[PDB]
Amino acid sequence: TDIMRNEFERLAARQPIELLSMKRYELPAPSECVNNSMAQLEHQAVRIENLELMSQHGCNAWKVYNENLVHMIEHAQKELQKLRKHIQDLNWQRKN
Amino acid sequence: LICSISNEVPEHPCVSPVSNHVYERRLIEKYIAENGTDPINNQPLSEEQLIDIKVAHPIRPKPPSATSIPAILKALQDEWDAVMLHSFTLRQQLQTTRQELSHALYQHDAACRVIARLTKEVTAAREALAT
Amino acid sequence: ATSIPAILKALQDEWDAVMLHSFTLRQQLQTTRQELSHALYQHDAACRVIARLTKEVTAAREALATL
Amino acid sequence: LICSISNEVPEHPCVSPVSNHVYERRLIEKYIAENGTDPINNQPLSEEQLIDIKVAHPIRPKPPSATSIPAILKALQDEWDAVMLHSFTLRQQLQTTRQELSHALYQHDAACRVIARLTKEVTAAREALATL
Amino acid sequence: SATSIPAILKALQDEWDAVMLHSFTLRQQLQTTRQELSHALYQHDAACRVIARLTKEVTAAREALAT
Amino acid sequence: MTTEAKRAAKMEKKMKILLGGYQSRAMGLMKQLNDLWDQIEQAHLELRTF
Repeated sequence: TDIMRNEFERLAARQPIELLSMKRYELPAPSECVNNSMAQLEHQAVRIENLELMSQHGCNAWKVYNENLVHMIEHAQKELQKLRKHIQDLNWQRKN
Repeated sequence: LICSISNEVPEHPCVSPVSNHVYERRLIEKYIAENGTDPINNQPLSEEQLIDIKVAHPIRPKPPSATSIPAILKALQDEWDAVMLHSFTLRQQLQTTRQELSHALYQHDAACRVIARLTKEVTAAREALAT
Repeated sequence: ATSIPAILKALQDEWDAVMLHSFTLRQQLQTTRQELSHALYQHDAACRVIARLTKEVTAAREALATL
Repeated sequence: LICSISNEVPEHPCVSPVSNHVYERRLIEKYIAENGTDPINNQPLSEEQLIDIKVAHPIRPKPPSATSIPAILKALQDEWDAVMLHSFTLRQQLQTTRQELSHALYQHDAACRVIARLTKEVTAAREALATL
Repeated sequence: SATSIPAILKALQDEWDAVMLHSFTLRQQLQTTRQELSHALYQHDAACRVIARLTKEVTAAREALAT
Repeated sequence: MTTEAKRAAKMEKKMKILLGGYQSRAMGLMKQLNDLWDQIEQAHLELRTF
Protein backbone atom coordinates (compact mmCIF):
# COMPACT_ATOMS: atom_id res chain seq x y z
CA THR A 1 0.00 0.00 0.00
CA ASP A 2 2.62 2.52 -1.18
CA ILE A 3 3.18 4.81 -4.19
CA MET A 4 5.77 4.47 -7.02
CA ARG A 5 8.33 3.57 -4.31
CA ASN A 6 6.95 0.00 -4.06
CA GLU A 7 7.10 -0.68 -7.83
CA PHE A 8 10.83 0.04 -8.26
CA GLU A 9 11.74 -1.52 -4.88
CA ARG A 10 9.99 -4.83 -5.67
CA LEU A 11 11.52 -4.77 -9.18
CA ALA A 12 15.02 -4.18 -7.76
CA ALA A 13 14.64 -7.10 -5.32
CA ARG A 14 13.07 -9.46 -7.89
CA GLN A 15 15.68 -8.74 -10.58
CA PRO A 16 18.50 -8.85 -7.98
CA ILE A 17 20.13 -5.64 -9.27
CA GLU A 18 21.02 -2.47 -7.34
CA LEU A 19 20.75 0.88 -9.17
CA LEU A 20 24.17 2.24 -10.19
CA SER A 21 25.56 5.27 -8.31
CA MET A 22 28.00 8.02 -9.38
CA LYS A 23 31.22 6.17 -10.26
CA ARG A 24 32.99 9.38 -11.32
CA TYR A 25 34.55 11.32 -8.42
CA GLU A 26 37.20 8.70 -7.55
CA LEU A 27 38.92 8.16 -10.92
CA PRO A 28 38.98 11.40 -13.02
CA ALA A 29 41.98 12.43 -15.18
CA PRO A 30 44.57 15.28 -15.52
CA SER A 31 44.80 17.32 -18.75
CA GLU A 32 34.81 20.55 -18.44
CA CYS A 33 37.68 19.68 -16.07
CA VAL A 34 37.77 23.31 -14.82
CA ASN A 35 34.35 22.53 -13.34
CA ASN A 36 35.45 19.05 -12.14
CA SER A 37 38.46 20.67 -10.45
CA MET A 38 36.35 23.35 -8.72
CA ALA A 39 34.03 20.56 -7.50
CA GLN A 40 36.96 18.81 -5.85
CA LEU A 41 38.20 21.91 -4.07
CA GLU A 42 34.78 22.60 -2.56
CA HIS A 43 34.31 18.96 -1.63
CA GLN A 44 37.72 18.87 0.04
CA ALA A 45 36.88 22.04 1.95
CA VAL A 46 33.60 20.48 3.10
CA ARG A 47 35.44 17.34 4.18
CA ILE A 48 37.85 19.41 6.25
CA GLU A 49 34.85 21.31 7.59
CA ASN A 50 32.97 18.04 7.94
CA LEU A 51 36.06 16.27 9.27
CA GLU A 52 36.48 19.00 11.86
CA LEU A 53 32.74 18.82 12.51
CA MET A 54 32.88 15.05 12.34
CA SER A 55 35.99 14.90 14.54
CA GLN A 56 34.44 17.53 16.77
CA HIS A 57 31.38 15.41 17.08
CA GLY A 58 33.29 12.12 17.10
CA CYS A 59 35.97 13.52 19.38
CA ASN A 60 33.60 14.10 22.26
CA ALA A 61 30.63 12.01 21.08
CA TRP A 62 32.94 9.12 20.17
CA LYS A 63 31.59 6.90 22.96
CA VAL A 64 28.38 8.84 23.63
CA TYR A 65 26.56 6.42 21.30
CA ASN A 66 28.14 3.50 23.15
CA GLU A 67 26.80 4.82 26.46
CA ASN A 68 23.28 4.96 24.95
CA LEU A 69 23.62 1.54 23.28
CA VAL A 70 24.35 -0.10 26.66
CA HIS A 71 21.16 1.39 28.19
CA MET A 72 19.24 0.08 25.15
CA ILE A 73 20.71 -3.44 25.43
CA GLU A 74 20.14 -4.10 29.15
CA HIS A 75 16.43 -3.24 28.78
CA ALA A 76 15.92 -6.13 26.31
CA GLN A 77 17.51 -8.73 28.62
CA LYS A 78 15.30 -7.57 31.53
CA GLU A 79 12.33 -8.46 29.33
CA LEU A 80 13.99 -11.82 28.56
CA GLN A 81 13.91 -12.51 32.32
CA LYS A 82 10.30 -11.30 32.84
CA LEU A 83 9.17 -13.63 30.05
CA ARG A 84 11.39 -16.43 31.42
CA LYS A 85 9.75 -16.18 34.87
CA HIS A 86 6.12 -16.25 33.71
CA ILE A 87 6.57 -19.25 31.39
CA GLN A 88 8.46 -21.27 33.99
CA ASP A 89 5.64 -20.72 36.48
CA LEU A 90 3.10 -21.85 33.88
CA ASN A 91 5.09 -25.02 33.15
CA TRP A 92 5.38 -25.80 36.86
CA GLN A 93 1.63 -25.36 37.26
CA ARG A 94 0.92 -27.75 34.38
CA LYS A 95 3.33 -30.33 35.82
CA ASN A 96 1.70 -30.18 39.25
CA LEU B 1 14.90 2.34 23.04
CA ILE B 2 13.62 1.07 19.67
CA CYS B 3 10.60 1.92 17.50
CA SER B 4 7.70 -0.54 17.34
CA ILE B 5 7.14 -0.33 13.57
CA SER B 6 10.36 -0.24 11.53
CA ASN B 7 12.84 -1.64 14.07
CA GLU B 8 14.68 1.70 14.34
CA VAL B 9 16.43 3.53 17.16
CA PRO B 10 14.21 6.66 17.06
CA GLU B 11 15.42 10.27 16.71
CA HIS B 12 12.13 11.76 17.93
CA PRO B 13 10.26 9.04 19.86
CA CYS B 14 6.58 9.65 20.70
CA VAL B 15 4.33 7.50 22.94
CA SER B 16 0.62 6.78 22.41
CA PRO B 17 -1.69 7.05 25.44
CA VAL B 18 -4.02 4.12 24.58
CA SER B 19 -1.21 1.54 24.37
CA ASN B 20 2.11 2.34 26.06
CA HIS B 21 4.49 1.77 23.15
CA VAL B 22 7.18 4.08 21.75
CA TYR B 23 7.16 4.80 18.00
CA GLU B 24 9.29 7.09 15.82
CA ARG B 25 7.16 10.16 15.02
CA ARG B 26 7.28 9.94 11.20
CA LEU B 27 6.18 6.28 11.15
CA ILE B 28 3.32 6.70 13.67
CA GLU B 29 2.19 9.90 11.92
CA LYS B 30 1.97 7.95 8.65
CA TYR B 31 -0.14 5.16 10.20
CA ILE B 32 -2.72 7.59 11.66
CA ALA B 33 -3.26 9.22 8.25
CA GLU B 34 -3.53 5.81 6.52
CA ASN B 35 -6.06 4.53 9.08
CA GLY B 36 -6.69 6.48 12.30
CA THR B 37 -5.96 3.75 14.87
CA ASP B 38 -3.10 2.38 16.98
CA PRO B 39 -1.09 -0.18 14.94
CA ILE B 40 -0.54 -2.72 17.76
CA ASN B 41 -3.80 -2.70 19.77
CA ASN B 42 -6.12 -1.50 16.95
CA GLN B 43 -7.61 1.15 19.28
CA PRO B 44 -8.81 4.63 18.30
CA LEU B 45 -5.83 7.01 18.11
CA SER B 46 -5.21 10.44 16.53
CA GLU B 47 -2.19 12.70 15.93
CA GLU B 48 -3.14 14.99 18.85
CA GLN B 49 -3.47 11.93 21.15
CA LEU B 50 0.29 11.23 20.84
CA ILE B 51 2.79 12.46 23.46
CA ASP B 52 6.38 13.34 22.46
CA ILE B 53 9.09 11.96 24.78
CA LYS B 54 12.56 13.31 25.60
CA VAL B 55 15.85 11.45 26.11
CA ALA B 56 19.61 12.28 26.18
CA HIS B 57 19.72 12.02 22.33
CA PRO B 58 21.33 9.30 20.22
CA ILE B 59 24.86 9.56 18.81
CA ARG B 60 26.33 7.74 15.80
CA PRO B 61 30.06 7.97 15.12
CA LYS B 62 30.35 8.79 11.41
CA PRO B 63 33.24 6.69 10.18
CA PRO B 64 36.63 8.43 10.20
CA SER B 65 37.15 7.37 6.57
CA ALA B 66 34.00 9.13 5.31
CA THR B 67 33.26 11.62 2.58
CA SER B 68 30.57 12.63 0.08
CA ILE B 69 32.03 9.91 -2.20
CA PRO B 70 31.55 6.68 -0.17
CA ALA B 71 28.31 8.05 1.34
CA ILE B 72 26.92 8.62 -2.19
CA LEU B 73 28.42 5.50 -3.80
CA LYS B 74 29.39 2.65 -1.44
CA ALA B 75 27.25 3.24 1.69
CA LEU B 76 23.98 4.13 -0.07
CA GLN B 77 24.41 1.18 -2.47
CA ASP B 78 24.79 -1.28 0.41
CA GLU B 79 21.67 0.13 2.11
CA TRP B 80 19.39 -0.54 -0.88
CA ASP B 81 21.04 -3.92 -1.42
CA ALA B 82 20.40 -4.84 2.24
CA VAL B 83 16.76 -3.64 1.99
CA MET B 84 16.18 -5.52 -1.29
CA LEU B 85 17.74 -8.93 -0.52
CA HIS B 86 16.25 -9.06 3.01
CA SER B 87 12.57 -8.42 2.14
CA PHE B 88 12.83 -10.82 -0.82
CA THR B 89 14.29 -13.43 1.54
CA LEU B 90 11.60 -12.48 4.10
CA ARG B 91 8.90 -13.02 1.45
CA GLN B 92 10.50 -16.45 0.88
CA GLN B 93 10.19 -17.17 4.63
CA LEU B 94 6.48 -16.21 4.74
CA GLN B 95 5.70 -18.49 1.77
CA THR B 96 7.24 -21.57 3.45
CA THR B 97 5.48 -20.90 6.79
CA ARG B 98 2.11 -21.19 5.00
CA GLN B 99 3.20 -24.40 3.22
CA GLU B 100 4.56 -25.85 6.47
CA LEU B 101 1.27 -24.75 8.08
CA SER B 102 -0.66 -26.99 5.66
CA HIS B 103 1.60 -29.99 6.42
CA ALA B 104 1.01 -29.35 10.14
CA LEU B 105 -2.81 -29.18 10.08
CA TYR B 106 -3.14 -32.17 7.71
CA GLN B 107 -0.84 -34.34 9.85
CA HIS B 108 -2.79 -33.14 12.91
CA ASP B 109 -6.19 -34.09 11.46
CA ALA B 110 -4.60 -37.38 10.31
CA ALA B 111 -3.73 -38.08 13.96
CA CYS B 112 -7.27 -37.13 15.12
CA ARG B 113 -8.72 -39.85 12.88
CA VAL B 114 -6.26 -42.42 14.30
CA ILE B 115 -7.31 -41.55 17.87
CA ALA B 116 -11.02 -41.66 17.01
CA ARG B 117 -10.44 -45.01 15.25
CA LEU B 118 -8.46 -46.37 18.22
CA THR B 119 -10.97 -45.02 20.80
CA LYS B 120 -13.61 -47.37 19.32
CA GLU B 121 -11.02 -50.17 19.15
CA VAL B 122 -9.63 -50.11 22.71
CA THR B 123 -12.81 -49.80 24.82
CA ALA B 124 -14.53 -52.56 22.81
CA ALA B 125 -11.48 -54.80 23.32
CA ARG B 126 -11.69 -54.03 27.07
CA GLU B 127 -15.46 -54.59 26.95
CA ALA B 128 -14.90 -58.02 25.34
CA LEU B 129 -12.70 -59.01 28.31
CA ALA B 130 -15.54 -57.94 30.62
CA THR B 131 -17.97 -60.10 28.61
CA ALA C 1 10.39 19.58 -10.89
CA THR C 2 14.07 18.66 -11.41
CA SER C 3 15.47 20.56 -8.41
CA ILE C 4 16.81 18.88 -5.22
CA PRO C 5 15.19 19.58 -1.80
CA ALA C 6 11.84 17.94 -2.65
CA ILE C 7 13.62 14.82 -4.02
CA LEU C 8 14.76 14.08 -0.45
CA LYS C 9 11.22 14.86 0.78
CA ALA C 10 9.90 12.38 -1.81
CA LEU C 11 12.50 9.83 -0.63
CA GLN C 12 11.12 10.21 2.91
CA ASP C 13 7.49 9.87 1.80
CA GLU C 14 8.15 6.54 0.01
CA TRP C 15 10.14 5.21 2.98
CA ASP C 16 7.22 6.17 5.27
CA ALA C 17 5.17 3.56 3.37
CA VAL C 18 8.04 1.02 3.48
CA MET C 19 7.93 1.08 7.30
CA LEU C 20 4.12 0.88 7.44
CA HIS C 21 4.19 -2.14 5.09
CA SER C 22 6.94 -3.95 7.04
CA PHE C 23 4.89 -3.59 10.26
CA THR C 24 1.70 -5.19 8.95
CA LEU C 25 3.73 -7.93 7.25
CA ARG C 26 5.56 -8.73 10.52
CA GLN C 27 2.37 -8.73 12.64
CA GLN C 28 0.84 -11.45 10.47
CA LEU C 29 4.22 -13.25 10.46
CA GLN C 30 4.40 -13.61 14.25
CA THR C 31 0.62 -13.92 14.72
CA THR C 32 0.65 -16.94 12.36
CA ARG C 33 3.70 -18.40 14.16
CA GLN C 34 1.59 -18.49 17.35
CA GLU C 35 -0.95 -20.68 15.55
CA LEU C 36 1.92 -22.81 14.16
CA SER C 37 3.53 -23.22 17.59
CA HIS C 38 0.29 -23.91 19.49
CA ALA C 39 -0.67 -26.49 16.83
CA LEU C 40 2.65 -28.38 16.64
CA TYR C 41 2.79 -28.58 20.46
CA GLN C 42 -0.87 -29.67 20.71
CA HIS C 43 -0.39 -32.06 17.76
CA ASP C 44 2.46 -34.03 19.36
CA ALA C 45 0.51 -33.72 22.63
CA ALA C 46 -2.58 -35.22 20.98
CA CYS C 47 -0.20 -37.76 19.35
CA ARG C 48 0.72 -39.12 22.81
CA VAL C 49 -3.01 -39.76 23.40
CA ILE C 50 -2.81 -42.37 20.62
CA ALA C 51 0.36 -44.05 21.94
CA ARG C 52 -1.39 -44.51 25.30
CA LEU C 53 -4.70 -45.51 23.70
CA THR C 54 -3.10 -48.09 21.36
CA LYS C 55 -1.31 -50.00 24.14
CA GLU C 56 -4.48 -50.21 26.29
CA VAL C 57 -6.57 -51.36 23.33
CA THR C 58 -3.86 -53.98 22.74
CA ALA C 59 -3.98 -55.13 26.39
CA ALA C 60 -7.77 -55.65 26.09
CA ARG C 61 -7.24 -58.08 23.19
CA GLU C 62 -4.85 -60.66 24.69
CA ALA C 63 -6.72 -60.44 28.00
CA LEU C 64 -10.10 -61.29 26.44
CA ALA C 65 -8.50 -63.68 23.92
CA THR C 66 -6.71 -65.74 26.58
CA LEU C 67 -9.84 -65.71 28.78
CA LEU D 1 20.36 6.54 30.38
CA ILE D 2 19.62 8.88 33.31
CA CYS D 3 16.67 9.31 35.67
CA SER D 4 15.44 12.93 35.61
CA ILE D 5 14.34 13.01 39.28
CA SER D 6 17.48 11.64 40.98
CA ASN D 7 20.19 11.82 38.28
CA GLU D 8 21.30 8.19 38.67
CA VAL D 9 21.41 5.39 36.10
CA PRO D 10 17.95 3.85 36.58
CA GLU D 11 17.92 0.05 37.00
CA HIS D 12 14.20 -0.21 36.17
CA PRO D 13 13.16 2.49 33.67
CA CYS D 14 9.45 3.25 33.23
CA VAL D 15 8.27 5.97 30.82
CA SER D 16 5.25 8.12 31.73
CA PRO D 17 2.40 8.92 29.33
CA VAL D 18 1.80 12.60 30.18
CA SER D 19 5.30 14.12 30.29
CA ASN D 20 7.44 11.91 28.06
CA HIS D 21 10.52 11.24 30.19
CA VAL D 22 12.31 8.10 31.43
CA TYR D 23 11.97 7.74 35.22
CA GLU D 24 13.25 5.02 37.56
CA ARG D 25 10.27 2.86 38.64
CA ARG D 26 11.15 2.82 42.35
CA LEU D 27 11.65 6.62 42.39
CA ILE D 28 8.58 7.59 40.30
CA GLU D 29 6.37 5.10 42.21
CA LYS D 30 7.08 7.00 45.45
CA TYR D 31 6.41 10.30 43.65
CA ILE D 32 2.98 8.97 42.59
CA ALA D 33 2.20 7.64 46.09
CA GLU D 34 3.04 11.10 47.48
CA ASN D 35 0.60 12.74 45.05
CA GLY D 36 -0.87 11.40 41.78
CA THR D 37 1.19 13.64 39.47
CA ASP D 38 4.06 13.65 36.98
CA PRO D 39 7.11 15.35 38.59
CA ILE D 40 8.11 17.50 35.57
CA ASN D 41 4.87 18.94 34.12
CA ASN D 42 2.70 18.46 37.27
CA GLN D 43 0.00 16.77 35.16
CA PRO D 44 -2.07 13.93 36.65
CA LEU D 45 -0.51 10.47 36.42
CA SER D 46 -1.25 7.12 38.10
CA GLU D 47 0.90 3.98 38.45
CA GLU D 48 -1.07 2.14 35.72
CA GLN D 49 -0.51 5.15 33.41
CA LEU D 50 3.25 4.55 33.74
CA ILE D 51 4.68 1.94 31.36
CA ASP D 52 7.94 -0.08 31.53
CA ILE D 53 10.45 0.03 28.65
CA LYS D 54 10.04 -2.97 26.33
CA VAL D 55 11.36 -4.66 23.20
CA ALA D 56 9.09 -3.35 20.40
CA HIS D 57 7.33 -6.64 19.48
CA PRO D 58 8.48 -8.98 16.68
CA ILE D 59 10.44 -6.77 14.25
CA ARG D 60 14.15 -7.07 15.13
CA PRO D 61 16.10 -3.81 15.36
CA LYS D 62 19.79 -2.91 15.07
CA PRO D 63 21.70 -0.14 16.92
CA PRO D 64 21.80 3.46 15.57
CA SER D 65 24.71 3.57 13.10
CA ALA D 66 26.01 5.49 10.07
CA THR D 67 25.04 2.62 7.73
CA SER D 68 21.33 2.59 8.68
CA ILE D 69 19.31 4.12 5.81
CA PRO D 70 17.43 6.80 7.85
CA ALA D 71 20.60 7.93 9.68
CA ILE D 72 22.31 8.20 6.27
CA LEU D 73 19.46 10.35 4.86
CA LYS D 74 19.48 12.77 7.83
CA ALA D 75 23.26 12.98 7.26
CA LEU D 76 22.77 14.26 3.69
CA GLN D 77 20.51 17.02 5.06
CA ASP D 78 23.38 18.20 7.28
CA GLU D 79 25.65 18.18 4.20
CA TRP D 80 23.38 20.33 2.04
CA ASP D 81 22.04 22.61 4.82
CA ALA D 82 25.66 23.47 5.74
CA VAL D 83 26.70 23.97 2.09
CA MET D 84 23.69 26.29 1.63
CA LEU D 85 25.12 28.59 4.31
CA HIS D 86 28.53 28.35 2.57
CA SER D 87 26.83 29.96 -0.45
CA PHE D 88 25.57 32.91 1.66
CA THR D 89 29.13 33.65 2.84
CA LEU D 90 30.06 34.13 -0.86
CA ARG D 91 26.80 35.82 -1.98
CA GLN D 92 26.97 38.41 0.83
CA GLN D 93 30.72 39.06 0.37
CA LEU D 94 30.17 39.40 -3.41
CA GLN D 95 27.59 42.15 -2.79
CA THR D 96 30.23 44.15 -0.86
CA THR D 97 33.04 43.66 -3.42
CA ARG D 98 30.88 44.55 -6.45
CA GLN D 99 29.47 47.55 -4.52
CA GLU D 100 33.02 48.74 -3.74
CA LEU D 101 34.07 47.99 -7.35
CA SER D 102 31.11 50.04 -8.67
CA HIS D 103 32.10 53.08 -6.57
CA ALA D 104 35.80 52.46 -7.38
CA LEU D 105 35.28 52.32 -11.16
CA TYR D 106 33.05 55.43 -10.90
CA GLN D 107 35.79 57.34 -9.03
CA HIS D 108 38.22 56.06 -11.69
CA ASP D 109 35.89 57.23 -14.50
CA ALA D 110 35.32 60.60 -12.75
CA ALA D 111 39.05 61.13 -12.10
CA CYS D 112 40.59 60.08 -15.46
CA ARG D 113 38.71 62.93 -17.21
CA VAL D 114 40.65 65.31 -14.91
CA ILE D 115 43.99 63.59 -15.73
CA ALA D 116 43.17 64.11 -19.43
CA ARG D 117 42.52 67.86 -18.91
CA LEU D 118 45.68 68.50 -16.80
CA THR D 119 47.81 66.69 -19.41
CA LYS D 120 46.16 69.12 -21.86
CA GLU D 121 46.53 72.22 -19.64
CA VAL D 122 50.14 71.67 -18.46
CA THR D 123 51.28 70.94 -22.04
CA ALA D 124 49.21 73.88 -23.36
CA ALA D 125 50.94 76.12 -20.78
CA ARG D 126 54.30 74.77 -22.05
CA GLU D 127 53.15 75.23 -25.66
CA ALA D 128 52.01 78.80 -24.86
CA LEU D 129 54.98 79.94 -22.73
CA ALA D 130 57.77 78.42 -24.88
CA THR D 131 56.47 80.17 -28.03
CA LEU D 132 56.53 83.62 -26.36
CA SER E 1 7.47 10.45 -13.05
CA ALA E 2 6.93 6.68 -13.33
CA THR E 3 10.74 6.82 -13.82
CA SER E 4 12.85 3.73 -13.06
CA ILE E 5 14.28 3.74 -9.52
CA PRO E 6 17.84 2.62 -10.42
CA ALA E 7 17.91 5.73 -12.66
CA ILE E 8 16.76 7.97 -9.77
CA LEU E 9 19.94 6.83 -7.97
CA LYS E 10 22.09 8.22 -10.81
CA ALA E 11 20.00 11.43 -10.94
CA LEU E 12 20.72 12.22 -7.28
CA GLN E 13 24.39 11.44 -8.07
CA ASP E 14 24.39 13.89 -11.00
CA GLU E 15 22.50 16.58 -9.04
CA TRP E 16 25.03 16.49 -6.18
CA ASP E 17 27.77 16.38 -8.83
CA ALA E 18 26.28 19.52 -10.43
CA VAL E 19 25.68 21.48 -7.20
CA MET E 20 29.31 20.81 -6.17
CA LEU E 21 30.51 22.56 -9.35
CA HIS E 22 27.80 25.26 -9.16
CA SER E 23 29.16 26.07 -5.67
CA PHE E 24 32.80 25.93 -6.88
CA THR E 25 32.33 28.19 -9.93
CA LEU E 26 30.60 30.81 -7.74
CA ARG E 27 33.57 30.99 -5.32
CA GLN E 28 36.51 31.36 -7.76
CA GLN E 29 34.56 34.19 -9.44
CA LEU E 30 34.26 35.95 -6.05
CA GLN E 31 38.04 35.66 -5.49
CA THR E 32 38.85 37.07 -8.97
CA THR E 33 36.32 39.95 -8.74
CA ARG E 34 37.99 40.94 -5.44
CA GLN E 35 41.41 40.40 -7.08
CA GLU E 36 40.57 42.61 -10.10
CA LEU E 37 39.07 45.15 -7.65
CA SER E 38 42.43 45.33 -5.83
CA HIS E 39 44.19 46.07 -9.16
CA ALA E 40 41.86 49.08 -9.62
CA LEU E 41 42.67 50.45 -6.13
CA TYR E 42 46.41 50.54 -6.92
CA GLN E 43 45.73 52.43 -10.17
CA HIS E 44 43.30 54.77 -8.34
CA ASP E 45 45.92 55.78 -5.74
CA ALA E 46 48.78 55.71 -8.30
CA ALA E 47 46.86 58.12 -10.55
CA CYS E 48 46.28 60.71 -7.78
CA ARG E 49 50.06 60.73 -7.20
CA VAL E 50 50.60 61.43 -10.92
CA ILE E 51 48.14 64.38 -10.73
CA ALA E 52 50.32 66.03 -8.05
CA ARG E 53 53.32 66.20 -10.41
CA LEU E 54 51.06 67.44 -13.25
CA THR E 55 49.72 70.21 -10.98
CA LYS E 56 53.33 71.25 -10.25
CA GLU E 57 54.08 71.48 -14.00
CA VAL E 58 50.98 73.71 -14.30
CA THR E 59 52.05 75.77 -11.25
CA ALA E 60 55.56 76.18 -12.72
CA ALA E 61 53.95 77.31 -16.00
CA ARG E 62 51.69 79.93 -14.36
CA GLU E 63 54.76 81.51 -12.70
CA ALA E 64 56.67 81.71 -16.01
CA LEU E 65 53.66 83.20 -17.86
CA ALA E 66 53.45 86.00 -15.26
CA THR E 67 57.13 86.94 -15.73
CA MET F 1 42.48 19.45 -2.65
CA THR F 2 46.08 19.37 -1.38
CA THR F 3 45.62 21.61 1.69
CA GLU F 4 42.12 20.39 2.62
CA ALA F 5 42.52 16.64 1.95
CA LYS F 6 45.83 16.62 3.86
CA ARG F 7 43.91 18.19 6.75
CA ALA F 8 41.09 15.69 6.13
CA ALA F 9 43.51 12.73 6.15
CA LYS F 10 45.06 14.11 9.36
CA MET F 11 41.61 14.72 10.87
CA GLU F 12 40.47 11.28 9.64
CA LYS F 13 43.50 9.30 10.88
CA LYS F 14 43.40 11.16 14.23
CA MET F 15 39.67 10.42 14.51
CA LYS F 16 40.07 6.86 13.11
CA ILE F 17 42.76 6.02 15.72
CA LEU F 18 40.39 7.14 18.50
CA LEU F 19 37.09 6.25 16.79
CA GLY F 20 37.79 2.93 14.96
CA GLY F 21 38.20 1.54 18.48
CA TYR F 22 34.94 3.23 19.54
CA GLN F 23 33.35 2.02 16.26
CA SER F 24 34.24 -1.58 17.11
CA ARG F 25 32.93 -0.88 20.63
CA ALA F 26 29.69 0.51 19.17
CA MET F 27 29.25 -2.20 16.53
CA GLY F 28 29.41 -4.95 19.13
CA LEU F 29 26.79 -3.22 21.26
CA MET F 30 24.48 -2.82 18.27
CA LYS F 31 24.87 -6.50 17.37
CA GLN F 32 24.10 -7.53 20.95
CA LEU F 33 20.97 -5.37 20.98
CA ASN F 34 19.86 -6.95 17.71
CA ASP F 35 20.38 -10.45 19.08
CA LEU F 36 18.46 -9.62 22.25
CA TRP F 37 15.51 -8.29 20.25
CA ASP F 38 15.55 -11.76 18.64
CA GLN F 39 15.33 -13.63 21.96
CA ILE F 40 12.61 -11.22 23.18
CA GLU F 41 10.19 -12.33 20.45
CA GLN F 42 10.78 -16.07 20.98
CA ALA F 43 10.05 -15.60 24.70
CA HIS F 44 6.91 -13.52 24.00
CA LEU F 45 5.83 -16.15 21.46
CA GLU F 46 6.51 -18.95 23.97
CA LEU F 47 4.82 -16.93 26.75
CA ARG F 48 1.65 -16.65 24.67
CA THR F 49 2.05 -20.35 23.80
CA PHE F 50 2.29 -21.51 27.43
